[PDB]
Amino acid sequence: MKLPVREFDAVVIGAGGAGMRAALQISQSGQTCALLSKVFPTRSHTVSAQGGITVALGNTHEDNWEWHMYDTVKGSDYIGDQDAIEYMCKTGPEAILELEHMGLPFSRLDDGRIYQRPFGGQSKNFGGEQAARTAAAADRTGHALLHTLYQQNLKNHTTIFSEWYALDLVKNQDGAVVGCTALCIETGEVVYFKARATVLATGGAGRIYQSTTNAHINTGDGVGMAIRAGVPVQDMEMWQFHPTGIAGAGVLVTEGCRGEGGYLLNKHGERFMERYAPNAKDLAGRDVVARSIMIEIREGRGCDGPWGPHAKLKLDHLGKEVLESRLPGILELSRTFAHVDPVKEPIPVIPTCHYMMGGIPTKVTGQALTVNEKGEDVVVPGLFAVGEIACVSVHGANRLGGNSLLDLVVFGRAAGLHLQESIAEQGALRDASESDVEASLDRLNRWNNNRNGEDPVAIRKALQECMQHNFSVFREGDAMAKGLEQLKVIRERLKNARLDDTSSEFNTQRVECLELDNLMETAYATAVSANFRTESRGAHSRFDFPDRDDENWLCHSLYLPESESMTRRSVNMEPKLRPAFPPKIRTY
Amino acid sequence: QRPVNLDLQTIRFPITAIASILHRVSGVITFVAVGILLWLLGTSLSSPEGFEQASAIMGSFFVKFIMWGILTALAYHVVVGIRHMMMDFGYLEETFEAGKRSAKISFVITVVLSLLAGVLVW
Amino acid sequence: NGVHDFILVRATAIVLTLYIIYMVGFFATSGELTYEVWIGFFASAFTKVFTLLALFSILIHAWIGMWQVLTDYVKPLALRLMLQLVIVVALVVYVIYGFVVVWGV
Amino acid sequence: MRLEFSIYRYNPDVDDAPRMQDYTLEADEGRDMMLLDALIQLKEKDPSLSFRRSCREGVCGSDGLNMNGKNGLACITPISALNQPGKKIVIRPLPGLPVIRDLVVDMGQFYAQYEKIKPYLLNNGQNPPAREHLQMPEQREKLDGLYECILCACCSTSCPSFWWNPDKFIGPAGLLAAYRFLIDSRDTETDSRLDGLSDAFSVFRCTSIMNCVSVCPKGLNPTRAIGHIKSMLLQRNA
Ligand SMILES: *Cc1cc2c(cc1C)nc1c(=O)[nH]c(=O)nc-1n2C[C@H](O)[C@H](O)[C@H](O)COP(=O)(O)OP(=O)(O)OC[C@H]1O[C@@H](n2cnc3c(N)ncnc32)[C@H](O)[C@@H]1O
Ligand code: HEM
Ligand SMILES: CC1=C(C(=O)Nc2ccccc2)SCCO1
Ligand SMILES: O=C([O-])[C@H](O)C=C([O-])O
Ligand code: SF4
Ligand code: F3S
Ligand code: FES
Ligand code: NA
Repeated sequence: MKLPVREFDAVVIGAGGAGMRAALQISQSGQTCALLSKVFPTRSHTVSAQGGITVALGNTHEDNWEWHMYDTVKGSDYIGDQDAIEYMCKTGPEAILELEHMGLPFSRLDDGRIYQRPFGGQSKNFGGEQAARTAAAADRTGHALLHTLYQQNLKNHTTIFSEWYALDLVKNQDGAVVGCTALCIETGEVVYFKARATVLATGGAGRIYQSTTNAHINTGDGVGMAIRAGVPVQDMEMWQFHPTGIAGAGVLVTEGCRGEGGYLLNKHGERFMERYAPNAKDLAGRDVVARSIMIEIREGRGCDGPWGPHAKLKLDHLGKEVLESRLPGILELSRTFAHVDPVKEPIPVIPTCHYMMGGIPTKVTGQALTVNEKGEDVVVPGLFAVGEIACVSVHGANRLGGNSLLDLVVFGRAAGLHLQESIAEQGALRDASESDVEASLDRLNRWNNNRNGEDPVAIRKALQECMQHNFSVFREGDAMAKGLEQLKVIRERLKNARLDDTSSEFNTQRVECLELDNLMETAYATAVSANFRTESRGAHSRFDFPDRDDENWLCHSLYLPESESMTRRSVNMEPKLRPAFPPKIRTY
Repeated sequence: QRPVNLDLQTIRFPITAIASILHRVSGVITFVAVGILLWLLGTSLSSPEGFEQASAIMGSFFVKFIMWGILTALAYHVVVGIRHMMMDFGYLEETFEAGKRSAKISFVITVVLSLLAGVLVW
Repeated sequence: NGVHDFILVRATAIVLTLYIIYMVGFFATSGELTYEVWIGFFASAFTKVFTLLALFSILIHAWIGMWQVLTDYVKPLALRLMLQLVIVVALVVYVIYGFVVVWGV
Repeated sequence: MRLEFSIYRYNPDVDDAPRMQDYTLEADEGRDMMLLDALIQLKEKDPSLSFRRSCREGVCGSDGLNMNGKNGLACITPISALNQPGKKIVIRPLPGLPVIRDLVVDMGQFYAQYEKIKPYLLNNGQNPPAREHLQMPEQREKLDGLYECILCACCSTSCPSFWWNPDKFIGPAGLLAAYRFLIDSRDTETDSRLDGLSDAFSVFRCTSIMNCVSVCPKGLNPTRAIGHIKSMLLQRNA
């Protein structure tokens, strides 16, 4: 060992909602736990989540976790694993009430109970009347959630390694994951964090696109880490494009706007969601709403101006009082980024890359999965994932608003509840050898030694433009094949990219270069997967295969890093507490 | 050991902060001034000769200038101190706006007292 | 504790504000300042008491205030305690010298 | 149109002390960017320039800076609000904190003051609710203006009292947080919290300088929160 070794029962990589929940739980369950984050924990993307948490509390009206299950399975266009979705919606209420007891400042009904608002994909009685089940703190729910969780972690004295950058997983000779190496951003010191359970909770990767609602820090580090370790990633082609990013800025305005009564208009003032989704209207699922807006634009019914092509999101009829009380956050965002006051004018919006349905496949326990040569699932000893980085999968081909925050909490908690069983089940793991650790550092070492290589800024811009043009809302056989080819070129350039800042004290260039490798693996995996799935389901839409194919594609797609090829995994359809919801035609 | 950015000449201070630093400075000045006023008072009271002697000291233009400074610093500490206490007791609002208005009115009131002081001393 | 300071500093500031209104009153309404009308004012029981009260008030109010300043700008312990010593003695001197000047009138 | 900057630089393995460096940036005339857009662009041309950022929407609190002498977030400060004919745009680290590198400050003492006031729900468990704690809208409104804090440190790093005693004075942001728990109806440790805030320094170093309010990117008002704490302290100890 020529590298300091810091040993813990668990190392949680990421301190967003998922990671902070898991750490809290792992800790209370009596094991030692290091919580790593490449930013101060309260600056993780969860902080920006607006609309709230979808969960059947039954406060605004009688509800039923089975109704929420139906909505989610239907919303996922039938490739969401039903046993896992069952677990989420049934467990949810308890998990969310628990956050309220940690002090989360929810908004309130007149009787004192948690406020819930309508949101997209919400129905009573299995597809009936519109429901209101998203629990909220104005439109700052993610902020409220994240701060509350950090506070709980302070109160529990969690051991937090703030501003450490995880480089790569460390594997032992048996193929088990036994921790990871990380770079302390302040000092430059590199360390091996040794663990019996390494929990990836690194969030999404919207920055592979040219326009995203995601923070700059969403670079798919978890995807890249898994891939480089030989761990497969799943459903990578399933990218949710939120319907309402601010045109010309990418900054999100919550679906809360529509849940509170706002709606979308085109250049002629048609409320076109009545035409495209006669039932749920503006509160239809996101894949559908996003496509609808893009069709309106492509056919010359979109609007224009300083912001570029867009649809109008009309809110002014809700009134100043309701706007300032339930939606203060988008008031600020619209005035600042669009120069539009929502109280008097519609907000210029356009679909914007938002959330990553794909990720590392996991069981409900958070344990990461791989497949052997016969295609059977095999647990990866030592590895776990929770949150946006994971693909459980509870979101299938299209996530419901409100369901990500629920996911972080339910699954972060679950990984913690189950960690002891998971560690016992996997057995003692053999120590990493010195070169096992050294292998983790190869990628870092290349950057440190490359001075005259290519400019990483040009590579990132090419990467992002490629994804924007070829793997956006509508996709095409030809364009995707060409995009994939360009990525291969871009990816070769990156193996020769230079790092111009060579210093060690808070050197952010090195971090951003390291990040770019992860943008690249994520983009590549996405593209290979998008070409592979020759059908249209949820957010994945192709003109060359416009239809949903339940005979050939009622399944997850799986990217295998060693061979760089694709395969399939079953979708689970065996809930324990009620019968499976059978695949059927999905319209809103 | 790590540097710190605390170069006061590179930082903007709003009126409220100016008001506040002056309140502190005026208070220190007043503390010294009390001794001086006492020194003067005691002279002026010890005998009829002490009194004329005090008048003669008050005659000097240099002394009038200082005595004016003392009275001005005192008026300032007092007025701005009352502003402070009106905030503490809820008579003045604590928004940034309210804080700007009240600082300004305080300056104005002080300038007036400073003249009434100048007159009293001339 | 700090609630104690907060209050005493303000109580004394109220007393001192009254004393200033009183002394300003006098000075602003007497014109010709002969040695006799002067000594007459300060001979008055009212003025003697009020003045001694003011001196006590300055003792407390300025002690608190100067303490606040010192504990912001004077870090080294020894230099600070010395400056506190000087300042406290000065303030006490003020009150005592005040007693000797007025009881002598 | 040409944009000119004077930016604070410091790297302990190169520099003996801090220094200001000049920067130029061709900008599109007909379009107005944020300071963070500029910073990110400057880095493309000088890769060694370090600064913090993330959400780029004024929510995460990463990129507090001192801009033309006044604190704020780069990500929501438009260039047009900083630009003056024949002057440079001057960018320096938040004042009073140790500087790690370039525009990156060590926020440790800021986070320490936050922890000192115990920023988490303290509930004694008696009279548990059937489900969520019931909190009426009137009681919930008391939290508005307090929970929105993004821990950016714009306020505290602009407070002289915090500069002189960063380890004794809690500072505006922290006291804002303390009040958030002091008036949460669900928190039952109000008295005990106040007993820990009674010394000469924690709260009382705040003397209404009011630099906190003007810089808060979220439009919060520490002065007012502090005022309320002071009342509670008197109601209890006087
Ligand atoms: C983008 C977005 C998403 C969003 C939303 C609003 C916006 C603007 N509003 C939502 C809502 O109202 N309801 C809901 O259910 N979901 C909403 N979303 C989606 C959701 O917020 C995100 O999926 C979710 O917040 C992700 O949470 P998660 O815990 O999974 O991840 P994160 O918040 O980004 O945290 C990432 C952490 O990982 C650390 N990290 C990343 N890479 C590294 C490396 N290399 N080393 C060490 N740490 C790393 C980050 O520091 C961070 O701590
Ligand atoms: C008579 C001689 C006086 C002297 C020598 C004096 C001195 C001081 C000093 C040194 C301070 C501390 C300064 C700081 O913390 O910045 C102070 C604070 C203060 N002064 Fe006075 N003062 C006098 C009279 C008065 C009067 C009449 C008032 C009434 C308005 C007053 C109002 C205040 C108030 C309210 C504070 C409190 C601010 C705090 O608690 O920090 N002072 N004084
Ligand atoms: C700490 C404090 C003051 C302070 O030091 N103000 C200040 C000092 C230097 C530069 C600007 C303002 S003035 C009001 C009393 O409390
Ligand atoms: O519209 C939102 O608030 C947000 O985008 C919600 C989720 O769940 O992602
Ligand atoms: S109160 Fe305002 S300035 Fe102070 S830390 Fe919070 S958001 Fe930042
Ligand atoms: S800027 Fe500082 S002194 Fe008090 S009102 Fe403010 S915390
Ligand atoms: S970058 Fe998140 S606040 Fe400016
Ligand atoms: Na995912």
